[PDB]
Amino acid sequence: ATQRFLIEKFSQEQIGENIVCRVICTTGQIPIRDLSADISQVLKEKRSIKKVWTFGRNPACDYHLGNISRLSNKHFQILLGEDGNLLLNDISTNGTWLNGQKVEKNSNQLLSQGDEITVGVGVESDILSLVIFINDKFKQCLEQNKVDRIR
Amino acid sequence: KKMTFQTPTDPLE
Repeated sequence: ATQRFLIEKFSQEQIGENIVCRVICTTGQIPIRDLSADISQVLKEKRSIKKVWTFGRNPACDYHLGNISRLSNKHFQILLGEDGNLLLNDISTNGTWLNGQKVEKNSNQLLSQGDEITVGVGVESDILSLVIFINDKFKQCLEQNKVDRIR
Repeated sequence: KKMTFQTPTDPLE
């Protein structure tokens, strides 16, 4: 009797097993991508950063943008580590914006829930906005599993 | 040579 089994499929695949965060463009320019990092690697690393994403118009960049001259090859970068939270690192030639407020380039910032990054500032019609989606599931694993001292 | 720029960086520092 697989009566219960049928219910298991109801919940479907649980998101947040490795997928750190997801970037979604609100202005409709760049295709939504999924950023992820392995938990084992994060827990194993007790120094420096674990995994960082590079975004821009470059096909190398962990994030492929549309084609904005105002933006650089790797306009912005996202780093995950420290303790468990997320960090946002701007790396554009023109600058990276957060909700209209320009942040310090190549600087680490505490990520925000459903936050948004604006880029290509200079001309009213040459600005592009992006949205960062973070899953609480990922945070649950980190909290449920503390580094060192196993219970 | 003569071509168009790639990344128009706003004059600033």
